[PDB]
Amino acid sequence: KREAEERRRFPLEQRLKEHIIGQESAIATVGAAIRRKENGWYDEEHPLVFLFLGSSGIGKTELAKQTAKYMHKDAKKGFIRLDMSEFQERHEVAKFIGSPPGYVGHEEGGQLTKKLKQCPNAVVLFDQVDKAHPDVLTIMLQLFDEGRLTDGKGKTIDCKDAIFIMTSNVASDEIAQHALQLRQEALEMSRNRIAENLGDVQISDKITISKNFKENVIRPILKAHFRRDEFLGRINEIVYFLPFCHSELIQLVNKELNFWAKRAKQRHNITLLWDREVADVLVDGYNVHYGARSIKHEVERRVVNQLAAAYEQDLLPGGCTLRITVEDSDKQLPKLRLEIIDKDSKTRRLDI
Amino acid sequence: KEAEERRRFPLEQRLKEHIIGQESAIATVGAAIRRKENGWYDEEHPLVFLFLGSSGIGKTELAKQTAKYMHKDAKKGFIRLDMSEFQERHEVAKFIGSPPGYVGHEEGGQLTKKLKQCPNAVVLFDQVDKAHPDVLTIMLQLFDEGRLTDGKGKTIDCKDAIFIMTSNVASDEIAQHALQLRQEALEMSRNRIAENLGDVQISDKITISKNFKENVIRPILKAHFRRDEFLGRINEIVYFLPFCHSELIQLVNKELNFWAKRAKQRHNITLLWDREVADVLVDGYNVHYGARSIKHEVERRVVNQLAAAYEQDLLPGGCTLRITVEDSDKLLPKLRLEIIDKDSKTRRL
Amino acid sequence: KREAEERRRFPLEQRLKEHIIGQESAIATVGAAIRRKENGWYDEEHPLVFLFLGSSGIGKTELAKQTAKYMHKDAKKGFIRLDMSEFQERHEVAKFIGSPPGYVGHEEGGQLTKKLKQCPNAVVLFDQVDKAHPDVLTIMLQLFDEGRLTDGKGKTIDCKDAIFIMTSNVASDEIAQHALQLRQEALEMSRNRIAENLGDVQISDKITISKNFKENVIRPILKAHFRRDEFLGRINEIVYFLPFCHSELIQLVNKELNFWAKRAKQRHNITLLWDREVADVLVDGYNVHYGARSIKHEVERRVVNQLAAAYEQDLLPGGCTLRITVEDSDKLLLPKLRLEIIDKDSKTRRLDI
Ligand SMILES: Nc1ncnc2c1ncn2[C@@H]1O[C@H](COP(=O)(O)OP(=O)(O)OP(=O)(O)O)[C@@H](O)[C@H]1O
Ligand SMILES: Nc1ncnc2c1ncn2[C@@H]1O[C@H](COP(=O)(O)OP(=O)(O)OP(=O)(O)O)[C@@H](O)[C@H]1O
Ligand SMILES: Nc1ncnc2c1ncn2[C@@H]1O[C@H](COP(=O)(O)OP(=O)(O)OP(=O)(O)O)[C@@H](O)[C@H]1O
Ligand SMILES: [Mg+2]
Ligand SMILES: [Mg+2]
Ligand SMILES: [Mg+2]
Repeated sequence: KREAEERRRFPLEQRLKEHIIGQESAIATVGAAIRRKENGWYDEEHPLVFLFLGSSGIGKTELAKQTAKYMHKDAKKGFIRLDMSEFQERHEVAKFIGSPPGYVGHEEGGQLTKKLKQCPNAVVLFDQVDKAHPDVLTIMLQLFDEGRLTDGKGKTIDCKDAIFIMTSNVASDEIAQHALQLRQEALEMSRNRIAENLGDVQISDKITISKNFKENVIRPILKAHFRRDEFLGRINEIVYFLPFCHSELIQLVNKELNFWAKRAKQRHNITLLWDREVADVLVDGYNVHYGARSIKHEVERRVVNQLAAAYEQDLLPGGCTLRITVEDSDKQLPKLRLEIIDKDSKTRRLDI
Repeated sequence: KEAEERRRFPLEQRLKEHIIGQESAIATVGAAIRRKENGWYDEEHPLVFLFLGSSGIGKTELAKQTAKYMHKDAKKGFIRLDMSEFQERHEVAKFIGSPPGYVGHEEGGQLTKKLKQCPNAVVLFDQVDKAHPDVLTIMLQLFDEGRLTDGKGKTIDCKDAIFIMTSNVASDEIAQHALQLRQEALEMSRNRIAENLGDVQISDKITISKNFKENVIRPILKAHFRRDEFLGRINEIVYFLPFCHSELIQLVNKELNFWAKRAKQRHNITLLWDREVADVLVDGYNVHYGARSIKHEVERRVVNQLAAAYEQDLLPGGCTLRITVEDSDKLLPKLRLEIIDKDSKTRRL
Repeated sequence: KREAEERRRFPLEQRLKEHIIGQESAIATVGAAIRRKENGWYDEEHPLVFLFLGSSGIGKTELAKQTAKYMHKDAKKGFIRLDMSEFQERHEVAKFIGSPPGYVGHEEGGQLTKKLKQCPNAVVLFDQVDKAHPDVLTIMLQLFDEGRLTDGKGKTIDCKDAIFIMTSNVASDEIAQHALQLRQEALEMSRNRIAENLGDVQISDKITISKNFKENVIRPILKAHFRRDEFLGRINEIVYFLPFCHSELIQLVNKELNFWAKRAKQRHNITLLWDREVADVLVDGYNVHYGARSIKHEVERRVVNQLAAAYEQDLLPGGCTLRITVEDSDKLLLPKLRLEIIDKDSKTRRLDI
């Protein structure tokens, strides 16, 4: 009975927003799909299958990780990551099932069926399914249609309540092109709205995928790649993803510096402060093609190197406060510098 | 709810902001794209254009600006293939890849991959004159139904694509008949002015007659492309008229505006020019080579000595320049640059 | 019994004459061969092979598409349309039968053989067979002989019940010239019978191609192009297509204007109406060499562009009706047609574009 109050007081959409920012249309559709599971309007005879498409770096595995953290407490037993990049050969179906009878290796058992029987409510993610050979997809079509497995010993494993996600990268640049095209049309009409001063109607930058772009472009490509129409017809949910916008990327820079300041405060009580020009230069030091990995390890390289060289020669006492500021030589146009806030509010420089 | 943009700033304005003197061609392609975007065009067959004109008249840039209008500065929506590579019969393999059992089979076809990644992409076949006629034979399916089949047997879809082919066939004939029609129009306007009923002159564009389109140009089109099938699949055969003097002035003004914009962005130097410099730059116009004949002649009378000025440090930042005609060469021909200083003093460079 | 009843109440000729207009000898000969196939009056060990010869933009590809749509309601599976422009070189035979064992596409198999393996009663349309290399055409020797084909994995396939239709424009100019000459001769004889007061005989314009023109002109150019006097032997019929006359082109103009009226009504509730001068101005600028395709483009720029523009400035509300009217100032009789709104009180209002 308490699960209803925990659901209403703590909706998952806010928490999935607060872990991963951006992809608000994707967050909304996975929130609607998960909400249409537990309130009694669902299919028990079909396992819930999520098919996560999108580009790189922007976040699919972490989003599904937070989904499994939401539905299951433990991230070990209820959270299984099968790497379909490993399975690229015909006999790897044995790793799905087991050895044939009359042959050795049958005594070890089947790994996936043991994972699904030991943890029936677990969340299983398939990473890099594009390189999987077609026959392991066929042994997955057995689960994808029926949800029941038989191993070489003959034992029966039911997998309905388990939650299945496949993360793929087919037509990532294509969905990126449709997102960028609809965003370009939105920008070109929004500049007309600014010119006509039409501020009465609220403007949302939660731009979603168009309805007729996905059937014109993406569906014949997926029919050519997956080779089965029944695979594309049997899917419970397909979630498409979009490249990050401009202000959301500034929020991402703020988010990365936010956990870096949180880690400094938790380890040695250090409070960081940042400027908008630092965020501008970091967005300049970002790569669109592989997403937020660029901004994550760029913030890891830029600011953490300077505080690490400060800690190596003990220029960072605990309990003080730091500011990061673009250097005045590079503020014309990039080198950034650290400044210590004194009790007299004097900006101490560094000589490392 | 983008149709309001189509009400406020159509294709004709965007093309006339980049392409001048081709108002008939702009009107034709704008009407066809307007018919396509309003849901008023059959989606069974793709829209096919064939631009015929003299060189340097703006056919390739009209195709490029058309692609910019559709896909908004996106690299994928503009599939450009130069057909000048496709001079032999086996070059068709470059479209579709090799058959099974052959080298390059797993790579697949190039145009097929580019049209699979974007089916509504604008495909520009540059220089369809320059390809072999048997290479154009593969265009029959792709223009009739947008149905191209791969090396591996997969079939792509091009039902909503826009194909634009540039050519130089009958360029001498088109240019000669256009200048002859402008000449007789000028003569008949002057003759009607002799009784003071000739201020109408003509329309802005020369209406190329259907009799001239069928009895003259079409035999050369049939003779070079060797096939009435390929000409039948072409939805709009769009003719480009050569420039007359009024838009030659505007064209020289556009080039000089670009070279004034090359400064002031990184040197803070302005460039100002009179009308007689525009007259003596229109004077060096070659009919055979088109606007490109102007485009690399303008610097020959404007920028090169200006380049020498940048080698002689005669242009600091903040100068005010003026290109005028030489007094001794007023034959009409060299030009000379001057700097006007803040106390209204002219210094000849 | 039920299929015989269905063929009795409406033959193939009525359905395809609805879908394709003109070409009466072509549809008659094709429907006769199909009727021989359907009623069990044919040698089952030989597949039925057609070569569609005629001008461009006449309807050969459309007629064979309509025939394959008549055979199966599912035209995705039982209609194998292979385009011969991909097959301009000899090694493109590897697209048909697949690669030999030991090469990159061997496990994929032959592309034609797998589609014929899915269904062996399919209509295979070899589009533009003039364009393929003749050594590629040498594989249709064993396709047309006993209806068998060997895959790259050694598994032969049977195609005894399949129907193979090729289309080409070999001798397009000769067929069009001879058909125009025969039309001129028939019109001369008709006006002579009018001048001789002979009009009691119903002489329809079903012009037939003589055997002497087939054997004198079409056969040497066919043997010069296909370069083998054994490929043409296995072709069961040479179906002949003719350029349109005036009334057929008028019916084509009315057909496409009916199509645009149907689209306007079913998408935006717009009723269209036109006069006979509309058909005259949509037939006058006709090119024979582009056939029906030329007529289509004449409907496209003269009328449909004005419809799209008049939609763009928002002059076409739901339920309104338009009349297409020839221009008075071009009564030049490229002209122009005007769109006139008819209101509730049957008044004519010209619309500005
Ligand atoms: N939008 C984001 N917000 C916050 N952190 C992010 C974001 N994107 C990536 N990260 C961080 O970077 C890591 C990258 O993992 P993530 O699952 O987000 O990437 P991905 O795009 O799914 O990866 P891959 O392309 O390899 O499938 C995350 O674990 C997280 O720490
Ligand atoms: N309408 C125009 N008027 C004047 N100059 C133009 C116009 N369009 C383009 N130009 C300029 O002239 C150059 C030549 O144009 P473009 O490359 O389109 O050639 P073209 O007319 O298609 O001829 P060709 O087919 O022989 O290449 C362009 O690079 C541009 O700088
Ligand atoms: N006789 C006709 N009756 C009705 N529609 C026709 C006719 N001929 C052509 N069409 C229309 O024009 C299109 C072109 O026809 P189709 O491709 O069959 O012509 P074709 O003469 O066989 O072609 P090709 O140029 O390859 O020889 C058809 O799909 C149809 O829409
Ligand atoms: Mg990931
Ligand atoms: Mg060019
Ligand atoms: Mg055809």
